Formats: sequence, structure tokens, C-alpha cells
Amino acid sequence: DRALPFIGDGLKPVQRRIVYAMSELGLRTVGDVLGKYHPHGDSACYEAMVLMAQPFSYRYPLVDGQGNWGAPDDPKSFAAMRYTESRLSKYSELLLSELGQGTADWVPNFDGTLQEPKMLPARLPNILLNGTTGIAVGMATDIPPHNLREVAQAAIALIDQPKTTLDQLLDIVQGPDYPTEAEIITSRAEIRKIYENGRGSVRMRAVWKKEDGAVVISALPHQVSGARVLEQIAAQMRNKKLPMVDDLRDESDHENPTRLVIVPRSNRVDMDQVMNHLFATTDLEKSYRINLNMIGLDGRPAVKNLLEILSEWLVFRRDTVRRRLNYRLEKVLKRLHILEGLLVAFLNIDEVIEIIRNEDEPKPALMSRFGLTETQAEAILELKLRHLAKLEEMKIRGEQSELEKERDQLQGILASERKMNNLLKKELQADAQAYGDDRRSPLQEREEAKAMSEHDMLPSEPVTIVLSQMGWVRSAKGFKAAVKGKSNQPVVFVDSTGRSYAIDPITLPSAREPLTGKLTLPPGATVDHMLMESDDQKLLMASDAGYGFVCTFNDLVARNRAGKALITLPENAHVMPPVVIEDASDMLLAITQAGRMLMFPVSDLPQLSKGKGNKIINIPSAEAARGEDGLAQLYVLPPQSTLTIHVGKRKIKLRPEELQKVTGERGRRGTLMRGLQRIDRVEID
Amino acid sequence: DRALPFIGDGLKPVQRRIVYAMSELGLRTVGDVLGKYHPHGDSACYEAMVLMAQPFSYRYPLVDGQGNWGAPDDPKSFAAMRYTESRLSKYSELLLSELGQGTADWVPNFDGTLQEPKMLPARLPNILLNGTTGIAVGMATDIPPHNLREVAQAAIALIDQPKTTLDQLLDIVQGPDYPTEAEIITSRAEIRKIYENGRGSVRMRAVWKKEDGAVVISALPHQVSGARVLEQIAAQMRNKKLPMVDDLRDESDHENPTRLVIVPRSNRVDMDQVMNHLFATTDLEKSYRINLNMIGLDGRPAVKNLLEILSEWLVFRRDTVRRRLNYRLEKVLKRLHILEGLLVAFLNIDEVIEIIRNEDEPKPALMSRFGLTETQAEAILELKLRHLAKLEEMKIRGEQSELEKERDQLQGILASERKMNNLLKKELQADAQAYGDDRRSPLQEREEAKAMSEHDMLPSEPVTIVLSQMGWVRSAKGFKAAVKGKSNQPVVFVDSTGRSYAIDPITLPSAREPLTGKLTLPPGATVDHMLMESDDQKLLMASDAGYGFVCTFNDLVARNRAGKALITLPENAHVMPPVVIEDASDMLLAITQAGRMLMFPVSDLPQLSKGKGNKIINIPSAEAARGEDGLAQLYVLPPQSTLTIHVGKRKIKLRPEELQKVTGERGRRGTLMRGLQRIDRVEID
Repeated sequence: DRALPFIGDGLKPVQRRIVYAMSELGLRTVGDVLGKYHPHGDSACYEAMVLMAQPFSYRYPLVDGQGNWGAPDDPKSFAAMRYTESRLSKYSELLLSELGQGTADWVPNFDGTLQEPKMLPARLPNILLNGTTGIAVGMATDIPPHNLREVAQAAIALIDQPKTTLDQLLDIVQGPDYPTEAEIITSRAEIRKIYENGRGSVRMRAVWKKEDGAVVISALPHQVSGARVLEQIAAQMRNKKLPMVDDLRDESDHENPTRLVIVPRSNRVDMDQVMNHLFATTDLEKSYRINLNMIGLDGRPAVKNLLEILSEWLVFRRDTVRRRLNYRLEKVLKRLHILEGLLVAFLNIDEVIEIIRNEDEPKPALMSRFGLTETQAEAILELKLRHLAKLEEMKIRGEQSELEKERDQLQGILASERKMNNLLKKELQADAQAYGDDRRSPLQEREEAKAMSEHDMLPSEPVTIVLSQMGWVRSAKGFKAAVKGKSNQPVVFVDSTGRSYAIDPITLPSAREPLTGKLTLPPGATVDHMLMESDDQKLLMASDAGYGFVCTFNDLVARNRAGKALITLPENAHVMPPVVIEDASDMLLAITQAGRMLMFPVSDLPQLSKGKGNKIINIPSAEAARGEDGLAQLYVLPPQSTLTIHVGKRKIKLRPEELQKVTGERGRRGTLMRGLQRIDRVEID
Repeated sequence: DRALPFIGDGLKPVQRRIVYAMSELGLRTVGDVLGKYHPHGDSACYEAMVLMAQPFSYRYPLVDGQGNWGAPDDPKSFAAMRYTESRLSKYSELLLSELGQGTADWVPNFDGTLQEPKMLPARLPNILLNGTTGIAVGMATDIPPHNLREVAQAAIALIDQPKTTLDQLLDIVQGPDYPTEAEIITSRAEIRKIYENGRGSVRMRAVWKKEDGAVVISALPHQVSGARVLEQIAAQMRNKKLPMVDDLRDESDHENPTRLVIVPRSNRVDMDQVMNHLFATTDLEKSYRINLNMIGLDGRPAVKNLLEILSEWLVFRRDTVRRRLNYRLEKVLKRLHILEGLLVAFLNIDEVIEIIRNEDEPKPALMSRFGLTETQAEAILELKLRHLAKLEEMKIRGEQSELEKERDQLQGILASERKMNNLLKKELQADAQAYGDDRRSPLQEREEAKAMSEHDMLPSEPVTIVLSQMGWVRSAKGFKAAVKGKSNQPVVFVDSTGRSYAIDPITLPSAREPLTGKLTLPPGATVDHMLMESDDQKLLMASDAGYGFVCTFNDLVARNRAGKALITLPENAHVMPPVVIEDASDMLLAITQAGRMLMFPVSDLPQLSKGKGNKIINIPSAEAARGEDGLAQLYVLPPQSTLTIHVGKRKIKLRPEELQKVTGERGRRGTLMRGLQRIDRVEID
């Protein structure tokens, strides 16, 4: 319930018992088997058992489950289930193979009848491979499952070099590997902060596609049912939200395990926008808490690192192996001890018999001379005379010669940090190849999900907006002014006083209404320009007085009928045709009524939101008012391009080489160019 | 069903199986136990099992039965009965005690799964003790049960002297001893013919008493139910037979197991007569066939003698014992053989080891020298070095010394016909005292039962019959003539012509009828004498002509009205007052009208049935007719007694000394006595 797992085998006391109970060393129903090491009807055992029997619970199941095992986390009697129906999985061999080899400490059964292992001799770090379970909340720990092969290789790298940094390990260990083909979307940089602190969170997202018209979800985030997300998307439609979604059906089979169809209203629904709202508001994308809290080899609870986890596990695996070999060693050293004592009798029979014959207590007397032990002397006393035959001795010298070969073998490995390391790698490598499998949850960073407002759910379909000289607005479909875009984004106009206005294209009639009868305008003011670009689009606002500023399209969006005091016009000044900045690296070009040119990078004129703005090109105030001099042309254009300036029938050509000659500091009056007045047009080559 | 028993243990193959199945060596229900050595649902096993469970079936039951075990010889499933409910009786120990001691031959189980004994090591001759069973008819054998102690003593007498005659054995063995207190009534002389021929019959009778008025039967003949005899006596009453029996009731309890009351009509019913009719016509007395047919030690069927049976059994008991001892002997000789071989190693270790060490196959080489066996040498090879210690040797010499003592012991008994005989007696004696019991069926010879005729069932009560001078008959109760007796026996009269007549006292009126109006008499003939004695009573008939004869009262019984021509009277002769002969040894006394006396033993005058008879005393025919001389007095009287002969007032006395003087041959005229005429009376002193 609240217990942490062990670092050695990655099991809580309950799981360990369930696994051990089913091992070869559980030597008639299922209750019979579990009841042997578990209290009858015990609740925690029940839940832990049920969990183990289902797929998508463990990344590497310890049991092959077969049947229903009880509707949910409510009851199903283990007395109704045959012992046959539960089987330990091949993966389990990792935990149990080495049990009879002096590799675990043994403590009493739940009721003092039997004995059970304190720990299990896991060959691979199950702690990481399987981690914790249930993904509830208010757990004391949260360990994600990892890929066996990644971790294996990562443990191997650490045997070869303990000073292996985390970065090197994260070039092997990608991150959690969940029993689902849904993606882990969190940054690899963020997936690193987790493994340095042993704590954080990881996010997943359902895998989807567009199947002509509708959307098909094929893979779902770890432990979220089709029913769950399909329920949320349905509540969003039941509410006057998600109006773009027409139908929703669950077409899951056995051909397609998790096929969910989301049918949009029409053909021109931006389903990426929809999908990006759903990941933000449904479990089609989900956070998973990570807290690598566990019990260490020092028997203390501690949240630890990927490094720390893998190191400390290594010292446990080493210890486990030390034991495994020694278990054989002790068993071989003993027989050699015995064989020697027997061999002492063969060479000294006349003497050994004579002492057996002539003295009171033969044994103590036999270990005195010969220098034997109270166990060699015993073996000598138990010798049948038939064992004293030549042929019998040759059997003994043989067995002895093998067992001294084997003894050196084991002792050599047990005396070498290098030989022992070669051994562990080879086992780790073989186990990786034997019990391993490919990655399931791929790491794919994705465009972060964002919810939309009830505003940007509305229709949205291609429209061309037209304002003509007559002062009338005509919103068309798919002469003075024409602009591009969707139907939900607004259309801006700017008046001859320096005010911006927003109108919705939904309010304007078709290609078959006066603008003055839509906007509250200052006395006499004419509507000069019209704009329609992305909300965040960069713009250059300016006045023919020579002042201006950079701003975003948003800073022009004034929805209220009065308008917004945007750019302030000096005496008798007019608003310049606004420039759409299409790259911060572009150049600004200023041309004056007298024929002076200045150029500077547009990322050099301050960004404001309203006001007179700063100087762009110097023209005396008095001279501007009288319409004498003043700013006539203003362009933001790609760097190092060529222009043809039209002055009537004349086409004065300007290459980047002549433009490098008018490049200067902002606010300067700029260099004068001969006969460059009354410019009719400026084209960009 | 039709198999004979074995002489050794007195069992048929079925019984043997039932007993063995329940022995210690039947190692969960009752069917489970018997089904182990018997075919399932087998019929003969079923009957034989049921039989064994009831008392009064066996004289020495082999099983203590507890429960109903199936109404009659119909079914009761042995699968419904717990193993507990059947137990082998203490008596059985006689048959089973010696089974694991090489005392039986072993042949396969009914189905080849197990092994069972061919015979059982019976210590006492169960063949006689229990015999056969069921007492059906058309059996191939019939062996009565006998008393254990009688037979035991009888077997013992035969060990002491095989030439013991049958007569000596029949002074120990009384005869059959049945599980009932009813009597064996057959003659001991007849009980001997049976035991010499091995075949014959024995008769039994119910034990009874008179309980003021009625009769109480307490013990019944072997295997006859109260219900059976009580049914027969009831059919006799239902029929116009047994009219003297009034009521009949079965007052059996648990205070009185077999109490049956037979109530007579009155007080004066001769219930001995009744009882003596019932033994003759009901099973209150019964014959039992004896046919001592059995299987001998030569495996052949043969009916044999009490002698033969007991002898042949003795040779089986001897054989059984020979085995029992030898079984121990072989087991002791072997250990001694082994002990010796071991002892050979202790004294020759240096040598034995050196050969074990230096040669290819030690064993064959070790039996070569030392002169050992392929089993001693084995025991030496199996010796642990620790067995070679001093202390171990002293254990071996000890065990050896005891086992040589024991060996001589057994071998001494096995080498002596005398020592062996002492052994068997002692066992037989102890078993007799241990498993024995007193006799149940006593031998009591009794008055052989005889049925009565519908005639002698009639009333019968004391009556005095009176015929007076007037010629009238008056049958009284409880003057010229008075006679004694019962009322069913007839009354005889004899006329003056020599004819006898029978009349029934039931036809004559009381003490308040003329005889001529009852009998057809010759013209003028007077009725002279009247007699009434037992039917078979001896009588002396004679005529005053001097002729006569001896006859039985029956020879006077003529029931037809005409009469019977009994004694022929010479011219003018008269019939003498008939003499009741009360002892064949008595003397006849003849006195003549002239005064001549003759005497001779009455068993000296020929016995006839009718006619003139032979001479008694010589008197010339002519002189008799003329009434001159003639036979005047005739007496049959006790030998050597004294008489006073009355001649008026004179009383002439005659002692045996004067009568020895008139003793003579019959037919002689006899010796003349002075003044002995007109005798008025003859009294006997």
C-alpha cells in the first residue's frame, strides 16, 4: 500500500511474496498457492495479484494472466481459480533463477510456518525496468518503466567506467519506456533534470493521423482508456464548446485495438487546431509524476539519481554474484577437505587401523597425529573396507584433480576485479539479448498543446476584403484596396487623423455598405489605408512628417467604434502607407520629397505601441507643414536587393552598390539624389 | 459351498480368507477389508461372513459380531458397515498368532495382487472344536463342535501314548459339545460307533421342568428356534390332536432367553406322556447327522476316526512347530555365520586390508584364503573402519555367545522327540487353560420318546370298577368284586365257558346296568371273574381240571361283543381265579381237592395266548369231570415266604421248609398233605 520498493529487485514485500509463492520453491488452487505466504483474503495481496495478471500494467510482466480475475478492484475469489490459470512469466527467471545458490537472506513466512527470501537475486535492475504501478496520486514513489536493453547497456557502460557521466547514460537511456506506442513529448533537456534530481514529470501524447476528412487516434497515453478521452470530448460537445466537431465514434476492434474517429463539421476545419485544443483539455495528452523513491542497500528510503540508482544496483549485482560463486566454492572446498582426509587414510592405513584398534576414543586420537579435523577423521571412520581398493583411490584422485581445477577457476574470478567484471558484462549482455525487446514509447517533441477561446472556434473560411475610393466596404469571398486572410481575423483601417479601427468580416455584406456608417470618425477625416495580417505580425507605422515606429498588428486592433489614437500627426502631416516587416533583418528605406535617401536596418528603429514615434529621417517641422519637403516613400525590403524607381517614363535603377552609399544613422536627413522627386512607383528586383 | 474343511486348521478356503483378511497381516470399511481377498459381492463369502457374526453358529466364534448384518441369508451391503463393527475373536489367536514365523505356505490372492496362507498354524484342532456349520442337508460333511478342553486333554494323552485306544479317548472326549444347554440323549455305546466309523447320528432333547401345573422349556436343541417348535405344537392343537393341551405361550425375555409355557387342560394330565409325545413328533428333540469328511495332509478327501483325526492333526501340529523353531534357527545360524566372518577380519585385518588394497577383485580372493563365503566376504567388505574398534569386537563376541546358547537350545529341541513332546504338551496345556471353557451340552440318556394314539389322549382319571353277584356292572369313582386303574384302560371279565371280554368304563353308568345287557354270552353261562391290570401285565390263566398257561393281559382283551375263546374247559371244568404274576422269579402253588400240593417256579410253565394249556398238576380227567378230585387252589407267590392255610377255624401253618418238601417237576400229582381239603382261605405271611 505505502511501502517503497527494494533497489535490489525493485519489489515491494507483497510482490516479492507473490513471485516467490509461485516459484519452483513453492514446493492446488490459486488461493492455496498465495495463501501459503499470504494471510487469507488479504486485501493488499489481492490488488497486487490482480494488477500483475493484466497487460499494460507492467512493461515486463512477471506473470502471464489468463481470465477475468475480478471485474475491477473488487472481489474475485482465488478459491474459484485453478492453480493452472496463473503462471510465472519468462521474464521472472531474472528474479528466481539463482535462488538455491546462497544468493538471498531468509526470514520467516507470514505465520512462522515457512521461510522466504528477504531479497531476490535479480540479474537486471527490475526497479527501473518495471518501476512502480497504478499511477494513482499521493503515492510515496513513482518509478516509470524503462527499456531493458537501454538500461542493460547503461549498466555495462558503468562497469567499464564508473565515472561515466549522466550525459553519456542519457545517450543510452532515452527516458521512460512505457507499454504503449504513444509518444513521450517532454524535452530531452527536461528529461535530464529529472534524472539528476530523481524527481520531476514527463508528458505523453496520443498518436493520430488524418484519414481523409476525420481524425483517427491509434495509440493512447499510458493507462488512459478509450472510454475516458471519448467521454471528455463528448462533454465538450454537449457544452456549447467544441462546435467544430460533428460526430465521434469508437471503432476499436482487434484489427485496430484503439481506433477512435473524430469527425469535423466540414472540410475546411483546421483539425490541427482542434487536436491542439484537445491535448490541452483532455487526457489525449497526460502528465506523469516521477519520484524515484526506494529502499537502498543501507535499508533507508531515499529518492535517488539515474546514476545513483544504477551504481547502487551494480554493487548489489556484484554482491549477488560474489555469493553465487562462493556458494559453489564452499561446496567444493569442503569435498576437497574430505578428499584429502580420505587420501591420508589410504597412505596410512596400517597406522590408522592400529590406532582405531588399540585406543579408547579413536577420533580425537586420529586428528592428533596426521593433523586432521573433527570432520575428516569422521569421514575416515565412516570408510567401508571396500573403499580402500586401488580402483577406489583412483576415483578419489580424479575427482580431486577436477575440483582443484574448479577451485582455482572460482577463486581466480573471486580474486580479480577485472575477471569479475568480464563475467558480469557477459551475463548482462546475454540477458539483454535473451529477455530484451525494442522500444515502445518513442521520444517525439511536439508543438505544445494550447486551448482556444470560444472566439476562434467560429467558422473561418478564405475571404478577400475590398475597400474602394467611394468610402464603402465590401467583404467578398475566396477597385482601391484588397487584403488576404481568414474570416475570423479582423480587418483594420487607418484614418487621416492617425486612428486604427477593427471590424469583423462577418458583419459586412457580400459582393452585391458605406464605411462611415460603420465607424465613428473625427469631423472630415477620410479613411486612407486598410490592413489585414496575422495578429502578431510586425509592422512599420509612420507619418509623412518623418517620424514613425515599429509595432505589432495587435497594436492596431481597436474594436470599439470610436477607434484608437495610434500615430500622432504633426501639423498638416499625413499617415504613410504602413509597411509589413517580413524579417527583422530587412532594411528600411526613406525617400524625401526633395530627393534625399537614407537606409538603416529596420531592427534599429525603436518598437512602440502608439504616439508620434521617433525620427526616421530629418525634415524640418516648419517645412513639412507647408508641404514643401516631407517623407514621400518608405520601404522595408530584403537586404542587398535592386530597385527600379519610376519617375514618369524614367526608370532610375538602384543596385545594392548605390544603396550602400545612402546607408546611415537614423534621424539624419540622408544623402541627396539628383532628379528624384514626384516618384510614381518603386519596384523590387 | 461344497468344499470340505482342512484337517490342519478346520477351515474351508472361504473361512480362511475371511479370517486372514482381518488379521494383522491385512496391512477402511468391511467390504474394503474382505474385498481385499474376496471377489466383490461374492455370494459364498457373504453367507460365510454373516454366519460367523452370529452367536449359536460356532462353538468357539472366530469373530465378535455386532449388529444386524442383514435380515436373513439375504443382502446387507458390507459397504454400509464400518471396519470397526467387525473384530477377530480372542479364540482366533489360536489360528493367527504364529503366521510370521515360517509356519504356512503362501499362494496368490484371488486376483494375483497379493499373497495368502494355504493353511493356518492352528495350535488346537479347530476341526473338532468348531466343526462344520448350518446343519442343512445334502452337505458333503458334518462335523459337530467339541469341547476344547476334552479334545486338548485327548490330544495330550496321544502325545504321551499314540497307542491310546478309542475307549480311553472317549473317557476324555464325551462326544459333541454344542453351544446349547440342551441334552445329548444318544447312548455312549452308540456315541462310540460314530467315532469308530467317523459317521452316524446324534440326538438332542430340550431341557424342561414342571412349574406347578404347566411345563416350562428352558433350553432348546441346537439351532431350533422357539418359533419353530412353538409352531408345530400349535398345528397339533389346530388339528384334533393334542387335545390335552389348553394354552401355549412364549415367555422369553432376557431374564429367561428360551422360556416356553405349555399349559395342560387340567391337573391330572400326565405331562410326561405329553412331553414324550412331543419329543417324538416335534423338534423339541432332534437328530444330527455326523459325517467327519475332511481334507487330509495328503490333500485327499476322507471321512476319518476320532483317533485318525487326532493323530493326523498331531502330525500337523508337530510339523507346524518344527517350522516355527527352524524359522528362528535359520535366522540365528545366519547371524552366527556373519559374526564368524566379521570375527575373521578382526583377527586378520593387516592381511585382509592388504588383499583389498593389492588385488583386482577382492571378494573372490578373500573367500579363497580364510575360507569364507560369498556373503561373509561381503559382510567384511561392508565393514566401516569404526567397526574395527576393540569395544565393537566385544559387542560381537557377546552377541555370538548368546546366539550359540540359543542355537543349542533350539537344535536340542529339534533333535529330541522327547524334548519336542514336552514342548507341545506345555503349549497344549496352556492353550487349554487360556482359551478353554466348561461343557455346555451334557450327556443325559433319557426315556425314548414315543407318540401316542388318538385313543390314549382321552381324559384318564382314577376309577374303581365294581361287579356284584347280581350280575350288574357299576363303574364308580376314585359287593363282590373291585379292581383298580385309570378310565381309558379297559376292564376284563371272564365267563364260565372260558371267554374273555373287554368293556370301556366310559360306557358304564355311575354308582347310582346289567352285564348280560352288555355282553353276548353262551346259553346259561355266568360271568365269574373280573380283571383290570396294565396291558402288558403277566397273568396265570388256568382251569380246575389242572391245566393252564401264562399270558399277558392283552391276550384277554377282546373288544367285540361276542368275546374270545381263551381257555378251553374239559368236561364239567371251571375257570380258576386268574393269578397276577408280579415277578418272573415267583413260585406257583397248586393245591388239589384231595389235598396234594405241588410247587415250581412260574417261569417253568409255558407261555401261550389261548387253548387248553399244559398240565400244572396231574388229576385224572374222569375224576375231574365227576367233581371228585380237581384243582382247588392256585397261587403265584414270592419265593421263600410263609403261608397260613385256613380250613374252618383251623389255621395250618406252612413255612418255606415244608414247601421245599412239595417242590417238584410240573405235571406231577404232587405230594399229599393230611387233612388239607375244603380250604376256606390262603393268606401270605
